[PDB]
Amino acid sequence: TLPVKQVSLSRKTAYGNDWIYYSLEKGKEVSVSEESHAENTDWDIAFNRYNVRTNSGASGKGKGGALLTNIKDLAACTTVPQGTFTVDAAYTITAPGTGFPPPTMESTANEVLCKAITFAGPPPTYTPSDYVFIVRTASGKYAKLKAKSFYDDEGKSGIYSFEYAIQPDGSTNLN
Repeated sequence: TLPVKQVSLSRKTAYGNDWIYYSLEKGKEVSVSEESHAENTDWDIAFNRYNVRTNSGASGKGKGGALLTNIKDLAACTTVPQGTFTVDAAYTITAPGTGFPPPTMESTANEVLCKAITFAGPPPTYTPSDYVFIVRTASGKYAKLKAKSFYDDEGKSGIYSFEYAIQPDGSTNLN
């Protein structure tokens, strides 16, 4: 069976285009300039608050994308289900600065993975999806991924946690 990696991002992001770039293939945060991200295949997924990009569509030149499954157990996801992968397109994010309602800006992100964590409040509550997502990497490999938490170890919000397994052989076999 493929190994399952637990990931907690290294920091909370600012609002605006402060993205943490991650290689699912290599299992690490990667240095990727915001200026050049859309011409850079060193990243598979990227996080700004609980917004998520793939290396696809409006976000990048890769073969990336995402698919929501109706499977809840990562272990029970053994293959990529039938369905069209969603690629990245224009997405509204919180922008830097004072004011309520908060200032926003047009960015790019993935409609499927942006729902991997949902907010309700008060009190401020960040809820990971029960579901497995398929993530397609910049090279087009298939991974199975779940959101875990938006809370640090004190229970304060800002840190995106997830778990995934990646099939390095390029197949849709995710056992």
